[PDB]
Amino acid sequence: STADLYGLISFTPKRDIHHYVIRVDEVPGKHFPTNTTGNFGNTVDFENLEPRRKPINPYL
Amino acid sequence: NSYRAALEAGNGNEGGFDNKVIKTERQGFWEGVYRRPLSQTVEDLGEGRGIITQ
Amino acid sequence: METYELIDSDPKFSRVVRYFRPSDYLTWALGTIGAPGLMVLFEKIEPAKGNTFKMPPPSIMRIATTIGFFGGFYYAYTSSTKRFWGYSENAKEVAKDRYEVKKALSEKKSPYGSSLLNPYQQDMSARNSTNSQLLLAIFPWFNVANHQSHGIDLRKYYEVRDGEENWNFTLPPLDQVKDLDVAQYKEYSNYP
Amino acid sequence: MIASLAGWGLFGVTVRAYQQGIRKVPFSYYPLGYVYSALGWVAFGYGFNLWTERNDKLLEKRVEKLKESRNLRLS
Amino acid sequence: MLVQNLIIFNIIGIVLLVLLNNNNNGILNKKSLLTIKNELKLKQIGLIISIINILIIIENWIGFNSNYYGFQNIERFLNIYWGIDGISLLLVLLTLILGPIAILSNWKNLKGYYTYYVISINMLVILMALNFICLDLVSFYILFESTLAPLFLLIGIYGANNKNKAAYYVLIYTLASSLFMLLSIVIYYIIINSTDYIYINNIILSINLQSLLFIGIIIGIAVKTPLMPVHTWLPTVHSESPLGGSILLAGVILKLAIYGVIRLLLPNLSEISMMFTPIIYIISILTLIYSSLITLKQTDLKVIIAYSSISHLAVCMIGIFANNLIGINGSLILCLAHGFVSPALFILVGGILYDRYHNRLINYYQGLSTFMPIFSIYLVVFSFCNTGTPLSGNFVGEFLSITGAVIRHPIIGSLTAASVLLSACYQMKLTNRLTGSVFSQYLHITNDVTNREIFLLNWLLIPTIIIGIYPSFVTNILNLASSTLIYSVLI
Amino acid sequence: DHVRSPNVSFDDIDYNNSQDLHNAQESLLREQWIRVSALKVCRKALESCYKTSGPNHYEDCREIAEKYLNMLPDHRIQGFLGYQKNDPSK
Amino acid sequence: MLFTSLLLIIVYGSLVNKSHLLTKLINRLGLIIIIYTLLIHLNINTLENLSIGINMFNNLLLINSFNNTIIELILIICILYVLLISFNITGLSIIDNLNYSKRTFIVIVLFNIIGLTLLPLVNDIMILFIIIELQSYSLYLLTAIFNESHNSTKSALYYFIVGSIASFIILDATVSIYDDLGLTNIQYILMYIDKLEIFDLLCLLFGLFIKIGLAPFYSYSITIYSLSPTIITNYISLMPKLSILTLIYIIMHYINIVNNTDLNYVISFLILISMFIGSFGGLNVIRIKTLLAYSSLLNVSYMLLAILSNSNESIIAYIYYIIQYSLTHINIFSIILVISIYLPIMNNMLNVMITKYSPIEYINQLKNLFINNIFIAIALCISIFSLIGIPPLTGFYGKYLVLISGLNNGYVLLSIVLIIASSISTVYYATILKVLSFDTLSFKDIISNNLIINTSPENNNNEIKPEISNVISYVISSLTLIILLIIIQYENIVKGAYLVLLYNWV
Amino acid sequence: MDLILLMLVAVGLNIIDIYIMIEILIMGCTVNTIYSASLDNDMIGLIYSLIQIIIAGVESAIGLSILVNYNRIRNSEEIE
Ligand SMILES: CCCCCCCCCCCCCCCCCC(=O)OC[C@H](COP(=O)(O)OCCN)OC(=O)CCCCCCCCCCCCCCCCC
Ligand SMILES: CCCCCCCCCCCCCCCCCC(=O)OC[C@H](COP(=O)(O)OCCN)OC(=O)CCCCCCCCCCCCCCCCC
Ligand SMILES: CCCCCCCCCCCC(=O)OC[C@H](COP(=O)(O)OCC[N+](C)(C)C)OC(=O)CCCCCCCCCCC
Ligand SMILES: CCCCCCCCCCCC(=O)OC[C@H](COP(=O)(O)OCC[N+](C)(C)C)OC(=O)CCCCCCCCCCC
Ligand SMILES: CCCCCCCCCCCC(=O)OC[C@H](COP(=O)(O)OCC[N+](C)(C)C)OC(=O)CCCCCCCCCCC
Repeated sequence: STADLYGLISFTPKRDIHHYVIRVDEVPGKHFPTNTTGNFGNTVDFENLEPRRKPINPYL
Repeated sequence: NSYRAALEAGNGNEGGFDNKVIKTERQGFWEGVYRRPLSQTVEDLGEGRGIITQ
Repeated sequence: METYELIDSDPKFSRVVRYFRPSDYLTWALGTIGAPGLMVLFEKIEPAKGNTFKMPPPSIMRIATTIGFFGGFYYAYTSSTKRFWGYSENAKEVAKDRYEVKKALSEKKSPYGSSLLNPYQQDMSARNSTNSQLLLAIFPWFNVANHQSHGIDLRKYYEVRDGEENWNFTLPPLDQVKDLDVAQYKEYSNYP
Repeated sequence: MIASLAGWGLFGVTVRAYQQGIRKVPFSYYPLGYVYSALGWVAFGYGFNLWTERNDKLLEKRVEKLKESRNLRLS
Repeated sequence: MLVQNLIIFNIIGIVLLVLLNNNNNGILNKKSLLTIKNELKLKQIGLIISIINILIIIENWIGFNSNYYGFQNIERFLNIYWGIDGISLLLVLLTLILGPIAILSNWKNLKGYYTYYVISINMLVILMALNFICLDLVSFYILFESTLAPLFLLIGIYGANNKNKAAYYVLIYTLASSLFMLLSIVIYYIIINSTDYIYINNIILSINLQSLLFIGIIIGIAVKTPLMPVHTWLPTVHSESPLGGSILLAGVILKLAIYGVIRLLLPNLSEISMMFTPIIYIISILTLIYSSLITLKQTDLKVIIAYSSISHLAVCMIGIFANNLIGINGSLILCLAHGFVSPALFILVGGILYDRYHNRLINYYQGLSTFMPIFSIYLVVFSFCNTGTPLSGNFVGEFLSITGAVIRHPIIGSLTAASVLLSACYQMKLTNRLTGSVFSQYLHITNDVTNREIFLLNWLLIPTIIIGIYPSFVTNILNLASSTLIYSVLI
Repeated sequence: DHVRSPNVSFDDIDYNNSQDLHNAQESLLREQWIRVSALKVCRKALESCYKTSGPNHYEDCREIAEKYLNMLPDHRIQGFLGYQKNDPSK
Repeated sequence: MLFTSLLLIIVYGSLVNKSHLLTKLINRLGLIIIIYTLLIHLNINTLENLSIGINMFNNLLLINSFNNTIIELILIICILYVLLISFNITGLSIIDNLNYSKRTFIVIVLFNIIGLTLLPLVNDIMILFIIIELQSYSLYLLTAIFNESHNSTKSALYYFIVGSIASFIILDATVSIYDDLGLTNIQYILMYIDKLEIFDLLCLLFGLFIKIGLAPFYSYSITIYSLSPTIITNYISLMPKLSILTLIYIIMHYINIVNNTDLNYVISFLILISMFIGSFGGLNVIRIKTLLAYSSLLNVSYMLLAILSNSNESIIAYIYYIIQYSLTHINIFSIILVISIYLPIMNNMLNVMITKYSPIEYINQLKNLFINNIFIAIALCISIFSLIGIPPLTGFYGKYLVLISGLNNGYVLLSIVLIIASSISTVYYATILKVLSFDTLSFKDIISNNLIINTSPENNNNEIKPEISNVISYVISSLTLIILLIIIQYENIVKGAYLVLLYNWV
Repeated sequence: MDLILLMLVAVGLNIIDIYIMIEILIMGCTVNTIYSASLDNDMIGLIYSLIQIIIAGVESAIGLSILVNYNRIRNSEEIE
């Protein structure tokens, strides 16, 4: 059991350019200090925003 | 060739060991096994001083 | 983990102080008088001068109380905040929060309150003060604005839980409450 | 837990005893320093065994998520 | 509860000896009863405790089964599993017996700080005893290097003129080498996730990874037991170290390496041991031949015995690496036999002659049988025991080790017989010179052997003869345990 | 009293169950000391036969000595690690 | 808690008169401020809720269970440090009045603590370049606190110049990253981790390598530490490494996303050289502070091997190592500050000049410590033995855990070198232990009333007057047994290291 | 011809000259930032430049304060 416990914890899951953790919990640019709608390039609509990527708390 | 890179490719010992699955092909550098073919021991240790004969 | 109900991810300064349990004031009471005591106890452990006990100057007993006062408040402030975030027991607080939010909606007033800040500044003041208590030890910062990024769904104040049917509250739909996102952009989508 | 707390309480006494050797005084000097040290290190003892007991509840729950991840690789 | 009783008792004993002595430092001059008669009331406490530790192992001995396979008295203390098997029982038993004799050897030849000396000896004895009763590579290492802290300070504080030179040698040779063993212990903890003996005994590694592990561990063994060409630290240490240090160093500490071969190499690196066994024989046999020729051209009294111990520890390594029960059993008996004769010689050479005439040059002494007849009697007897006389326990170890080598490799293992001739040359040439011709003109006639010095020799001689005449007291215990290490497939 | 040998061949067990693997190691050992004892009895006959026969010991002890030399090479402790860590079928 | 009361102390400091009694009591208020900060921090911060990582202050600062622990470590070491100035260390006024003259000593410490704790939490380059300056400036001011001294001022001028160069190197890398991507926040940059020039993060570390004194930049750290007063060197040689090694680990965590092979070789070149210089450097030195300065370089070298490997075993190794080396460093510098009372007095040869700033400066000033105070010497020997690595002291597990992470990632060369440099270094740690005890019996019969401690008058000659202060002796005793008796709680403590997470999760 | 470390020749041979070189070097990082902020039409980069100017200003004061105290130390005899 002591060996099996350490085998799980000491494992390092591979991270590359495809999978890694980014702690960005929203999308910027919904409100700007002035001239909120500029060149009309801000295509992302916050009324119909798809659900974001929630972090996975391992202790819960 | 490091253990971590070998482990992430399935060359490690993450899932434990078993002794019914006897691999004819030589194991990897970092791999461990419970039991090994006798022919591999004869190739390494050589026949003689207690291997096969006395 | 010992999670609970998430009352307010960004509790307001006035609401954090309001929800101080009687134990929380006791903590503040200890810290305000603990600091003068700790200075005394230090002289007991080893005197500053000589080899005999000598009470520190009365002037130091005044400044130490000030440090303890502004020090003991934060222990109370942090204790109350953990009840809002859901890190601490909040059965007492959930009852109080739901009653006030329901009272706010029933009177056709916003749960959060009127604000002097344009919609951007409310959003800006959310990011500056949210979770600031995790650094409250290092330096203070508080959520003193009436913004709306409290990370909740207001429909959770519509359904009636156990022991709430007696309050006889009537709640209008969200599109008719003053000072809300859904009930503000009725003419121009750029301006409230 | 009284079995564990007594251990720390003895450890606190030994620190006070070892302190006297540093200060070059007989070990029977001001015996209250042993009681104060024992109470102090019991207080750290109580807050330590909680920290270890609290860890066990955290570690096992994280373990469960780790065994599932291992089974995916072991497949 | 062996380990739990053993550590706690000594820790209690250390505090007792700390409290009684260091309470009187204060501001007052040391007018105290305890230090009256050279701290006689604080030496006696230390001598009692070393005797008591012998009684602890005996309590667990009567329950020990000589027929059950595996580790016995398996106990978990300090999150470490402790077990005793056939081999660990005799080495722990031997280690604890040398406890009292180490203290009693320096009973009245120290200039001061007897309380520090006593505690240092006990810590060395207990840590050595605990080293044979662990159950993982990590715990093996911890008790394999913790001894450096008391041993480095014991030699420096209570040493000879060149103690500074020797204090570095024991500290750095046993750390710059055992570190190379830490690498191999760590590799096991990475690829297997545990260093427990039983867990790693059943795992086979690749042909290359066994060689890398064998080299890392053989490096830490070839230094701990002096093996050529990294043997150049023990003779310096033995010359400078005090009598208590020299007794423990060549009595138990150098046998840890022989036991280290049993735990760390034979079961878990079994295949690669057969590949390295021809290499070990070339290294060991040349160690035997060179360390016996080098001893001929020596001058220092205590250095002469120091190189003698190296030769009789080369025979142990030759026997243990044999792949048969004959070689393994004799190698272990010889370690037990050499655990009494070698400490005895340091009592004669560096504990009786040096304690009276205060010199270590073989040119002064000769013809000591004229006015020191009792000293000569034990000089001749312990000389013939140290050479492999049939009635001694050395012969049983030396015959079986030589016979065990011949079975493994009849050609090169024949050279192991050189120990029969070579051990006679350098040893008797010392005994012939020390007890020959007219009494030396450089030495005044002094007291003969006293009661204390007689006692040690009589209680270091009797176990040697008892094992020699009837070694079945030892062989029967080892026969089951030693049979596990053997690796061979016969079809 | 006299506890027997739990006959367990390695090929029947899975080494993961540590209690089983201990049995297969102990069983292989305890069947190797019985062969050594049977060697001693066989050699205990050769000594008695040789002395009593006298000059006839080349004919009255011929089979006993022949069997002893035939059984000598493999009637000795071989250990379990040899057969545990090797599979002869491969 | 820090910001609110630091301003209170600043205003209160100049209002009261300049007297060493009022300054010392004000220093104690510094201790109370730090203690409250720890209670307030521990109350609101937990490992369970910080595992994900919680953004703060418009995503400028990001805190997770890894940076959180080091903040708790930084505060605790500072609490023990302030006990050196808030209480008597020796007792004699001549040597202790140096700690009470400067009123703004504690104020500067509290400025640095705010800088120390926030540095691991930086999540934007704009706030990185600021927070590094708030900590960096506090070091230069601290080194120059004793402006009457000639060596202390020249230390700060030398420290200011090199630290400014390191700041410019750090600034230049952040501007280079900004020029390629146009973004500031580190989490935004992580999106473009595959398209920015990865070596610009190495140029960022080269700035941070200078500040912790890594070879070939080791030259100035040894000079600075050997010159500043012992009360100052105890803080500037340990604290900057606590709050920068953590930041280096977080950046290395990001860099290993791409796993650049060229970047590891360059850093391994620095790690390899540091062990050489940190081991062979201290063989021929006479100053104790210069020796411990080389010891600091070698133990920084060992830790950086764990940081470079950067796997799940690195967190366990780095967390344990940084805690144990910090307590040991406090223990040794606490002892060296106390054993200054046994110095002999003349009544000449070599004209050796000893100043009140560094009463213990040469190793041979530790002679006969086994005779004068045996219990202290054993504490010093135990601390020295830990750095050597004698098991089962805390030092042994530090190297055992670093080797596990180092070998797990394939650092076979550096692991073998780390061991050789561990053996070479043992020579100049044994020298300290040789000085203390090796001549005990040849000097057991000595007549010597010429110690510094003998100057104090005899108060009663009946009551037992301890030679050392209560508080400072108790800290040495508490830390000595932690190092020696860690074997009991090691399995539980390492379990506490398993729970520390830096975006491991699953 | 920078890989031959030519800039070291261009530095003066006093401590005050070293201080100047550092400020020139830090000023190089601000001009690059203003170059990057303006072309991208970004005002976040211009905030960074404002901070660099302000922060590098404080570092100048602390350096000269140390140097002035250091220089006063040599001529600190004050016998009359
Ligand atoms: C059997 C087991 C034994 C275990 C140890 C075995 C290896 C031991 C190696 C020792 C061999 C060399 C030591 C003795 C040679 C004498 C060296 C010397 O004295 O310097 C000679 C030369 C200048 O000559 P001079 O100064 O006049 O000295 C004359 C002395 N007769 O000056 C020189 O040539 C110096 C050469 C330049 C230094 C190069 C250093 C490169 C690294 C060397 C290894 C250090 C460890 C590196 C890794 C750890 C640190 C990262
Ligand atoms: C009109 C032209 C004007 C040009 C202005 C500059 C003039 C030249 C000045 C000296 C130039 C030397 C450096 C050259 C550029 C730096 C190296 C480089 O970038 O690579 C170029 C060259 C070959 O690179 P290449 O293989 O072609 O890369 C193609 C990959 N697809 O890489 C090389 O192989 C160059 C050889 C370098 C190796 C030997 C020198 C290194 C050892 C001494 C270094 C000095 C001490 C430094 C110590 C470091 C401090 C720790
Ligand atoms: C009730 C529960 C709390 C326990 C108390 C904790 C603080 C101690 C204050 C007691 C009063 C005091 O310090 O009194 C002073 C005494 C004795 O001083 P002395 O060395 O003989 O000096 C001479 C004094 N004469 C002249 C009276 C003889 O010092 C002590 O006892 C020292 C004990 C060290 C502190 C132990 C706590 C460690 C906690 C560890 C957590 C990490
Ligand atoms: C002159 C004097 C010289 C010295 C003499 C020797 C004195 C011996 C004292 C024995 C004490 C004793 O018995 O302590 C026993 C107690 C009780 O153990 P538990 O809580 O059940 O833990 C279970 C332990 N298992 C699982 C191994 C059984 O543990 C302690 O207190 C631990 C001691 C403190 C360790 C130091 C680290 C803690 C802080 C972390 C900093 C990183
Ligand atoms: C088996 C488990 C043991 C664990 C407990 C160990 C307790 C250590 C002693 C503490 C008390 C002390 O330091 O006291 C000092 C004692 C006694 O000195 P003395 O000669 O009587 O003093 C007399 C002074 N006069 C003459 C002025 C009156 O000497 C020692 O240092 C001996 C033991 C420790 C030496 C090596 C320590 C390094 C250990 C490294 C990791 C193993």
